[PDB]
Amino acid sequence: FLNFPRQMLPFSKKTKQWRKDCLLWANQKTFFNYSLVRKSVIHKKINY
Amino acid sequence: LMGGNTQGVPAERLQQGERFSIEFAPVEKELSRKVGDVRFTSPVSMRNEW
Amino acid sequence: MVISINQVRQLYVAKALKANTAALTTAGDIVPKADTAKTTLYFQSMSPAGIVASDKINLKHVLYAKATPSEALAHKLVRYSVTLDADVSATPVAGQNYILRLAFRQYIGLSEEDQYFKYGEVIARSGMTASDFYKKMAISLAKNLENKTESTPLVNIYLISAAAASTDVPVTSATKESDLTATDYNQIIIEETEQPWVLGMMPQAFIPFTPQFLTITVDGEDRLWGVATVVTPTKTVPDGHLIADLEYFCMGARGDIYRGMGYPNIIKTTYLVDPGAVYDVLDIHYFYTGSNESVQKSEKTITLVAVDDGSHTAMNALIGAINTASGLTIATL
Amino acid sequence: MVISINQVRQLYVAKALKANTAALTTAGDIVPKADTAKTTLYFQSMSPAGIVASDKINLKHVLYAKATPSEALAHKLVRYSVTLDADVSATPVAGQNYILRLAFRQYIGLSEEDQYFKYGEVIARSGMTASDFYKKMAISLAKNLENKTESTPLVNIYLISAAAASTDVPVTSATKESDLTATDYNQIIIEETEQPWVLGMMPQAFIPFTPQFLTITVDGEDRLWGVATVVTPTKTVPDGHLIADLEYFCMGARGDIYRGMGYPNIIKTTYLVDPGAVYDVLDIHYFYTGSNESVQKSEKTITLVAVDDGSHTAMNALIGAINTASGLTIATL
Amino acid sequence: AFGGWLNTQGGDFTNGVTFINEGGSHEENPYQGIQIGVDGAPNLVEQGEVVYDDYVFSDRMEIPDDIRKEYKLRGKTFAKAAKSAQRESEERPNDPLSTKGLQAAMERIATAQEEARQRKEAHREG
Amino acid sequence: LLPYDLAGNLRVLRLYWKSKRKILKVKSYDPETGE
Amino acid sequence: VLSPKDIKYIETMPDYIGQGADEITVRDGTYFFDLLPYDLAGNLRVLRLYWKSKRKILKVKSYDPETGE
Amino acid sequence: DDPVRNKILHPMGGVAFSYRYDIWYIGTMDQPNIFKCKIKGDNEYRGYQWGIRNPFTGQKGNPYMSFDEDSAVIHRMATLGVCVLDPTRTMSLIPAILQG
Repeated sequence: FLNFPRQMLPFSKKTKQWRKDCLLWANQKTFFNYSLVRKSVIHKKINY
Repeated sequence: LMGGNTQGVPAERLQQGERFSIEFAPVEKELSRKVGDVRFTSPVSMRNEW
Repeated sequence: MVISINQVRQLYVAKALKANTAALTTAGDIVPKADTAKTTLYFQSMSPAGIVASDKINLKHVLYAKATPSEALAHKLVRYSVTLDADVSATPVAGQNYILRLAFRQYIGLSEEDQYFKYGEVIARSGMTASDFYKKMAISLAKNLENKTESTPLVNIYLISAAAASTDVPVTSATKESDLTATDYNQIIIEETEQPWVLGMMPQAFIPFTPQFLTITVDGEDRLWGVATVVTPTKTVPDGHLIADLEYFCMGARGDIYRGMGYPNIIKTTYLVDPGAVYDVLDIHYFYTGSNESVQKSEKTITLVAVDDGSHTAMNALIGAINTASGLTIATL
Repeated sequence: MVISINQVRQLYVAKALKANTAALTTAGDIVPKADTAKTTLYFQSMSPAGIVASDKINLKHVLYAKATPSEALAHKLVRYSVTLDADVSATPVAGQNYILRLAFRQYIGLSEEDQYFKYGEVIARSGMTASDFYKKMAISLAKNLENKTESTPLVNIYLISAAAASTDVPVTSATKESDLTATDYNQIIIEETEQPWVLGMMPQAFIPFTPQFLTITVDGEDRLWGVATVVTPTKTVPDGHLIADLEYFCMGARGDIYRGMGYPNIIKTTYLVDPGAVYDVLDIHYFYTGSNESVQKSEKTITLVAVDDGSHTAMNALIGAINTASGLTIATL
Repeated sequence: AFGGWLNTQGGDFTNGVTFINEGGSHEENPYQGIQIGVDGAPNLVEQGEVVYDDYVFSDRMEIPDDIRKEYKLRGKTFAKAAKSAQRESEERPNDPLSTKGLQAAMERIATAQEEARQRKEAHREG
Repeated sequence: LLPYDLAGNLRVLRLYWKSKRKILKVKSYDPETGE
Repeated sequence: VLSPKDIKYIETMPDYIGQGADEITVRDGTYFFDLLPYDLAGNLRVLRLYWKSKRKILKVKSYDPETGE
Repeated sequence: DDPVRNKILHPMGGVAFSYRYDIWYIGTMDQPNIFKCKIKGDNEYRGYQWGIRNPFTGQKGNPYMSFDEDSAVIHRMATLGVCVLDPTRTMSLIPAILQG
């Protein structure tokens, strides 16, 4: 994979491995966000 | 020289008084680096009285 | 370059001649073999990946065998010697606009309905002589034609000094009139040039031309100012770009017809003709007639090329090896 | 072939040294140009379609400039001395099957998981001497490996007699028992072979192997049969096919990036390296710094290649020409 | 579905003109039309005709020049002349002036088509 | 990275995303009225 | 109102970024390295322009049929 | 038996690592003897520095530039180890031609 797997698909091509390739991407490339209206996690953890 | 010149520019084209003018600033397609600049100007004032 | 065949035409490069089948060691060698009864002729040649034979030429069924030298396949570049027309005025009259129009005719596209017209312009002065005319004229033709920013060269412009009378004065766009210090000019020679050449994809062709003149008013009569005659040619295009295109086509009869098409998935044939050398060509035309009712002939030919340096030492050895092996009467050029 | 680059690599072929730009006449010429203030080094090289220069090397920004001989880029075809292990039996044991396994490792694909296994076999008999054994197994190893119908050349297999002990007699699929007439054979030499090479599409890559023996019973014990020791190689492939592929890659940096993709429609680049000669390599590796807070290095390299004639005269003239114009301590090899 | 409608901003806005397409002619359809209404019970329309205020502009007819210079039509057909009088109002269906400009122009082509029907009936019966 | 905890727990990653789906807007003339 | 060409532009876009404040890495396990159409969060520049154009209209004087007004 | 990493061949054919006998688990231990030590929280830092374009994330136009060249480098790094609590609960048998 490169990005999130192609969402502009017909419904029949959203097979068992297309959904798993989407979910395996969230396992790997979803830890670092430039959130626009949230603080950092290390900033919030210090507050608690 | 840029435009494919493999014979050279004559010595008459490199004299005193010859004005030179900017066209553009080309780079590669691959691993490009910074070129070019931007020019400005200033206004002067005039005067009258009563 | 796609050429015409009566039927199939095979080209074999004779870069070296040996006398035995076990002597072929380098790519390009050839031997003419036959029987002792003179009933067949064939050439065993060394391809870069093995020894190859030719077809078996029946020595009762040869039609013609002629050898062509290198100077017969050299394209003579035509020249047009432009002079001022003597009956109009041998000197330029003051105040008239002297325009010459070069009429090209196969500018792109074979038809003559694709044309191209390049111009040269001179307005004469009161003190302009005839020798000062051709200086200002050829400086204007090479200004329009031989600009470096063009696609291709079309013709070459040459001045002639009558003191030398045989040595061209070449005029390009980078020359001024300060370089042309001669005061005795008698003509302008316009000569066509060699077009580019990419083997198989672009054949060797040329753009012909004929200069035409516009009328000037000398004495109330709108007469054309000049005359353009064709002198004998002195520059010739070599034979190298014609024989490399002749091997490239006839290496699809022995080899593969799919040249380069699906680019990683091809076979490439290696060509043994250097396009920077002149060549001599040997053509053996023959046929095949079968036994009983297949009496129709398959009129086919085998071409052999051998590089020559001035005196044709290699082709006269190639002709000399065949006539002692086959029994032909091929002319030694 | 495709190589690794340190952000660029561009190659120039040094076919001549002309000492100025006005003497560049034939294709492939080289002048190393620099000024009096030794700050810029560049190479006005005559391409087949005009004069072209390189990127201008700042001589305060060179990193290494090392020239390599042509003996340092020759792949030595490894050999193996296959003999009888005298510990098991000095003579062939008269009832056993004597089998030797060759375990090839790059097969038709690169990884060491693509393998290929070939075998040689001799039934040993009573009264068969060791020289009658190596005469019988080098034939059986040649009939499987030096065959005419295999897909790719795998190994070259020789015999070594005890009298000469330096020259190798080649054994192939056509050699009979009567051709190898000697009674003092003491080893079987298994040598690598140069694989076929195609310009730009099929790189120079080799097939390694390991001669492994099979177990033959002696006094009940299943003792491994032989010993194979890596003797020093005596045949090397030349540098002709690495530099011929090296001009094919680095011409795409200065020119068209694709090579034949769509063949009515390509820009045919003319190459200057003969693939049948050995060549020296000179690599000037440098960079480009600015004057800012963003300064550091865009790393580059320029490869110059001159022909090797045995004592490296055409390369050392280039090094002797760069050393005076630029003032670098490039070691004359 | 683009026929006289402005499907923008999640909403479906019409100017009143119904571009009755996708069916075919009267004789090509199984039903012989689109059967837009049963209100005459077989109220049958074809692929070319357009409807404004339950009035059908026919695509079979043509525009005579005597009623082209008067009533000021632009198209070659009465359907194509009603398809050009609605070009301004098809992009601004909530405009007060354009819904006045559309209602005024549709009554003209109504009086242009009805004059063509009576002059044809006088020609055939005469 | 780590499927387990040191209290013997299981890392359960719920992901929710907005995929794109193809729908068709159909314009149907009703047979009774014309609306 | 979006065409399927215009959905293909929306689909091919940034949707992941990477760590942020040769890179020297500091802070141990939490390693820290030391008018444009996307937002480095996976967003799209919706620029919307509202403007008052000019429209040619007509004021028309007509007469009521029943009374002459 | 992987011949890409295992390069020494055995005299009886095959790679030399094939003839190595390993008894990983001897009895039960009431806790994992062999386990893969991973740091809690150390997800691998996917890290790109780039210039005006980013070919990986697909970003045209960069507000914060690291430098001025058309480049995009990936830097990823992982802190990792393993632990064998009782190496006496594990008996191995290695060929000596691997030279220890």
